[PDB]
Amino acid sequence: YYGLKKPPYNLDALEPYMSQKTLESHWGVQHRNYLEALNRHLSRSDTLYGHTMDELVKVTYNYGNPLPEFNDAAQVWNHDFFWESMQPGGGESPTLGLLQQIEKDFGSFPNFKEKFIEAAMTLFGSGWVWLVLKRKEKQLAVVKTSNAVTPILWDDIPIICLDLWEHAYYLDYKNDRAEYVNVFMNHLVSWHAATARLARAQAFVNLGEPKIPVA
Amino acid sequence: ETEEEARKRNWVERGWAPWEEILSPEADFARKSLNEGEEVALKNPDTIEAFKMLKPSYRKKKMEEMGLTEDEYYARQFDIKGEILDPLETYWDGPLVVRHVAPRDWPPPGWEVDRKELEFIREGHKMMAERVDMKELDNVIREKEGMCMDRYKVFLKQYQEWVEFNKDKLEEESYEHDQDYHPGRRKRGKDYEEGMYELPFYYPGQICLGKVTTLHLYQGAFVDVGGVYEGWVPIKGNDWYWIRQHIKVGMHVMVEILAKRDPYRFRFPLELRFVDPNIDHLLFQRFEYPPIFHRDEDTNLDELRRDCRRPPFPRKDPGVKVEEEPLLSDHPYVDKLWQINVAEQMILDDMEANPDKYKGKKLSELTDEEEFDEEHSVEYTKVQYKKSLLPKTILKTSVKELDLESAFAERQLHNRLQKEAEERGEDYKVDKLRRNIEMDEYDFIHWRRSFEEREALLRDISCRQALGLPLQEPG
Amino acid sequence: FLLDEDHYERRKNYRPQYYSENYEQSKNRRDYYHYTREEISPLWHDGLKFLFVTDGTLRIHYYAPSFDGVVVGTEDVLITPFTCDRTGSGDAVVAGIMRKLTSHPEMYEDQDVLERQLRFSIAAGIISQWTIGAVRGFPTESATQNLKEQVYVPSMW
Amino acid sequence: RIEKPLEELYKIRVERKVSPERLNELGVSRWTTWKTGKCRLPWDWHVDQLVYIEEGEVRVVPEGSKHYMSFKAGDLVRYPKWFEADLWFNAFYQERYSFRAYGD
Repeated sequence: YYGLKKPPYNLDALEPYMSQKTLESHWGVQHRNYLEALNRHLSRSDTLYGHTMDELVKVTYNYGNPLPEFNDAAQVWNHDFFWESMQPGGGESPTLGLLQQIEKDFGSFPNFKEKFIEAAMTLFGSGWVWLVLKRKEKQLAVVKTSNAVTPILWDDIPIICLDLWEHAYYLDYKNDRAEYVNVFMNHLVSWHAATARLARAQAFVNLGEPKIPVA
Repeated sequence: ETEEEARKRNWVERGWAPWEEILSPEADFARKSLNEGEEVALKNPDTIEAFKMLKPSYRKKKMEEMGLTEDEYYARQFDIKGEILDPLETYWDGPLVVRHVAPRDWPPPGWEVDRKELEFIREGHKMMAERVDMKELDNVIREKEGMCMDRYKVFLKQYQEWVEFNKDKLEEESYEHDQDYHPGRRKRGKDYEEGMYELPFYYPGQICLGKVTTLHLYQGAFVDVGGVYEGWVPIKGNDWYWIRQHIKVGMHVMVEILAKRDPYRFRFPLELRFVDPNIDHLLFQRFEYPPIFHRDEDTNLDELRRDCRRPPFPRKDPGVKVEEEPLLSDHPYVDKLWQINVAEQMILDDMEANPDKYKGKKLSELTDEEEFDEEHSVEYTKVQYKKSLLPKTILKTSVKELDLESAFAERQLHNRLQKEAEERGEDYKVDKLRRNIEMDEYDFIHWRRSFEEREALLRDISCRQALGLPLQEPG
Repeated sequence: FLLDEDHYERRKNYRPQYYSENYEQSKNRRDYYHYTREEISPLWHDGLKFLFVTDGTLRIHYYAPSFDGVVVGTEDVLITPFTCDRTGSGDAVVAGIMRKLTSHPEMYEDQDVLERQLRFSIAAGIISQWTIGAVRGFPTESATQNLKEQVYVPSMW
Repeated sequence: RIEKPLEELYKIRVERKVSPERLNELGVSRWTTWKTGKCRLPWDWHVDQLVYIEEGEVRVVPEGSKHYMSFKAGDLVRYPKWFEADLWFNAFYQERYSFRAYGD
């Protein structure tokens, strides 16, 4: 039934940047409502109860034709990722491991920051922005998705996700995404979480060179 | 290029790997004596040894002077040659605090269980969300008993009855579908030891331990987890050149389930990754799609793909938009109305214009003349046009499907008008009868279907372009 | 036919789904199955002294009260494709078996002598297929011995 | 072993024996009608179609299949996008269809 996964910090941890009421509404009401709808939908079907969360997301989204299940499940997964993609008083420069990959694939941290801001600004409507790995090419890339679409659906491992829905930044920032995205990239991202996710993704994607024998 | 990148090309692309060859002493001498020349004195060291080792009595002298007795001098030629890697070391990431919850895919489809019992069980799944700190982990109760596992106990009772009932059925089916035994198949027959776990006992997320009982060069390592179905860690190609120096037969390892699959369709139903040791830094070639079974029972190749969730067979792009196109106006039933209408007039004009042919014209209740069957119509008849024999159409339209009463009254009404119009000369306005009105009506109904289907595409194309969903189905 | 036609026809036409077993199974040669003494048991009784199963002239399986085995032979009718007629070869095989049984009375309890003397019958059966007519071309003893010595290695004969 | 019904394989969601409360919320009354007899209609749906067969049968066969599904009065078939079926009609058949795009 996938009970609520608590964020790794209290609802007032990010008060100077994300208001306590914003955390109470985003997680207490919205995420809980999505999960409750998913629970009601899971009660009926029994072939969807035997599916993992990733399998449920990947199956209820058909090959382009979502069932009356994709929205709620994908929203629940995306919000889990979003909550786990922060840390109190975090941000700033990255740490070892991730920095070399970003520099190799993007060029420098400021380059990544500019590309992330630009790709967040070029979204219309409600959606999410992502920094994900890419299989079959092994390269970090900034990607964009609309509504409740996730980069998982085409064999991409998400590493960082940012909510661009208007229901996130309206209690304190009203009608501008510049302040919201700048605050997220400055004092809200969790390079520890991104590093952990990249380390886990290293199991399924090999970012390295083989040890060829001299022979 | 040089032999540092060109050699690299063979490994990464063409799968080259310097697998060691176990040459017999007769074949060993050939490789170490053909470098010098055709027929020259053999003065090269390590070549005289090969020549001197052709005598078995000298091999006995060599081994005994080094020792190792027998049965070990034979086994020392199979050793890996080259860069012998330093041995594995497996760290961890903290305590292995675990829950004990029933697998989600319970009960199996077809099995019947009281839903109230499961509604109590399913609360265990909903509890796999809270996290645990090192605080409250120092408060280990440490009393060896009094474990509050209750929902898992209920699942064990239900699972235990399931095993004792369907075991005979399951073993019979495995003897029916799969002919021979391969790792990843049902452990049937003499190899079935009572007490093995079944497939429903497993689920992704669980961390297991087992022994490595089989290494396959093209499939990976098969670890006996403890069930009727073995595990499968996908390792292929030349990755085994380094991995084989870490994983050996009989090793006890700790694994985690990534995904369990249907044993009937997918070849290896259990997929695992090595948690102890960790060889994630050595794996480079990975399976894009899990292996499956292509059985004779699968008659349609477009149902097989939906079973395994594989991309369909691509079709060459026609290039047309399929958005602006002639709307369909034909109707399937019209091609039978043409046969029905023709049969009416073929019998009518042979009944009223020539009434004496069939004495009485009782078309209000007329019965059939010849026995008719629905599933035969081969009417082509080799119709000749004074040139050659080319097929035409004269098909069977037995009166069972024929409604003569409607046309019987109508033709007399039309025949009255033509005989009364010879005098005054009024234009005989007869162009459409009852059947020919149904032809245009049914073509109108099919037009409405094709009208809205093209109408809904206008909104559908716009929606899938404002968001990003595909327009043409993948592949 | 006397034991089970369907079972012994399904067993003959069988190839493994994955991998062979020894190596000979990986060559798809002909099936020369040597029936075990527990399969021919329903056709066995106390008074029996010998059971012979002939797969043409190719092989002869012999079963005795205390031992059993198979004698290996060959055939060739394409050596003379225009004057080949298999009719009457089984009679020659049986006649050679009887002749060697009566000539050598020690074949009953000596497996080596039994195997050595059972190749004469195979040679006779091979020769009998090289001519048209059952009684026209039955082989002579000297011709049978000549073919036995020409086909079989000196160690066997 | 039960093979997965061809009904669900293509993700066709059928509601056999529809209750009357369901229909009024869905408004099947204002749906364009379609009818036929002994027929065989091959179609290549580009849009989702909600069907309310009123009398008859369909015996739908997907393209290339050697099996068939079957339907009758009181169904709510949901033939999906990009489907390629081979509807084989026998006797009279009536229906109400309400082609639907992304949403609702």
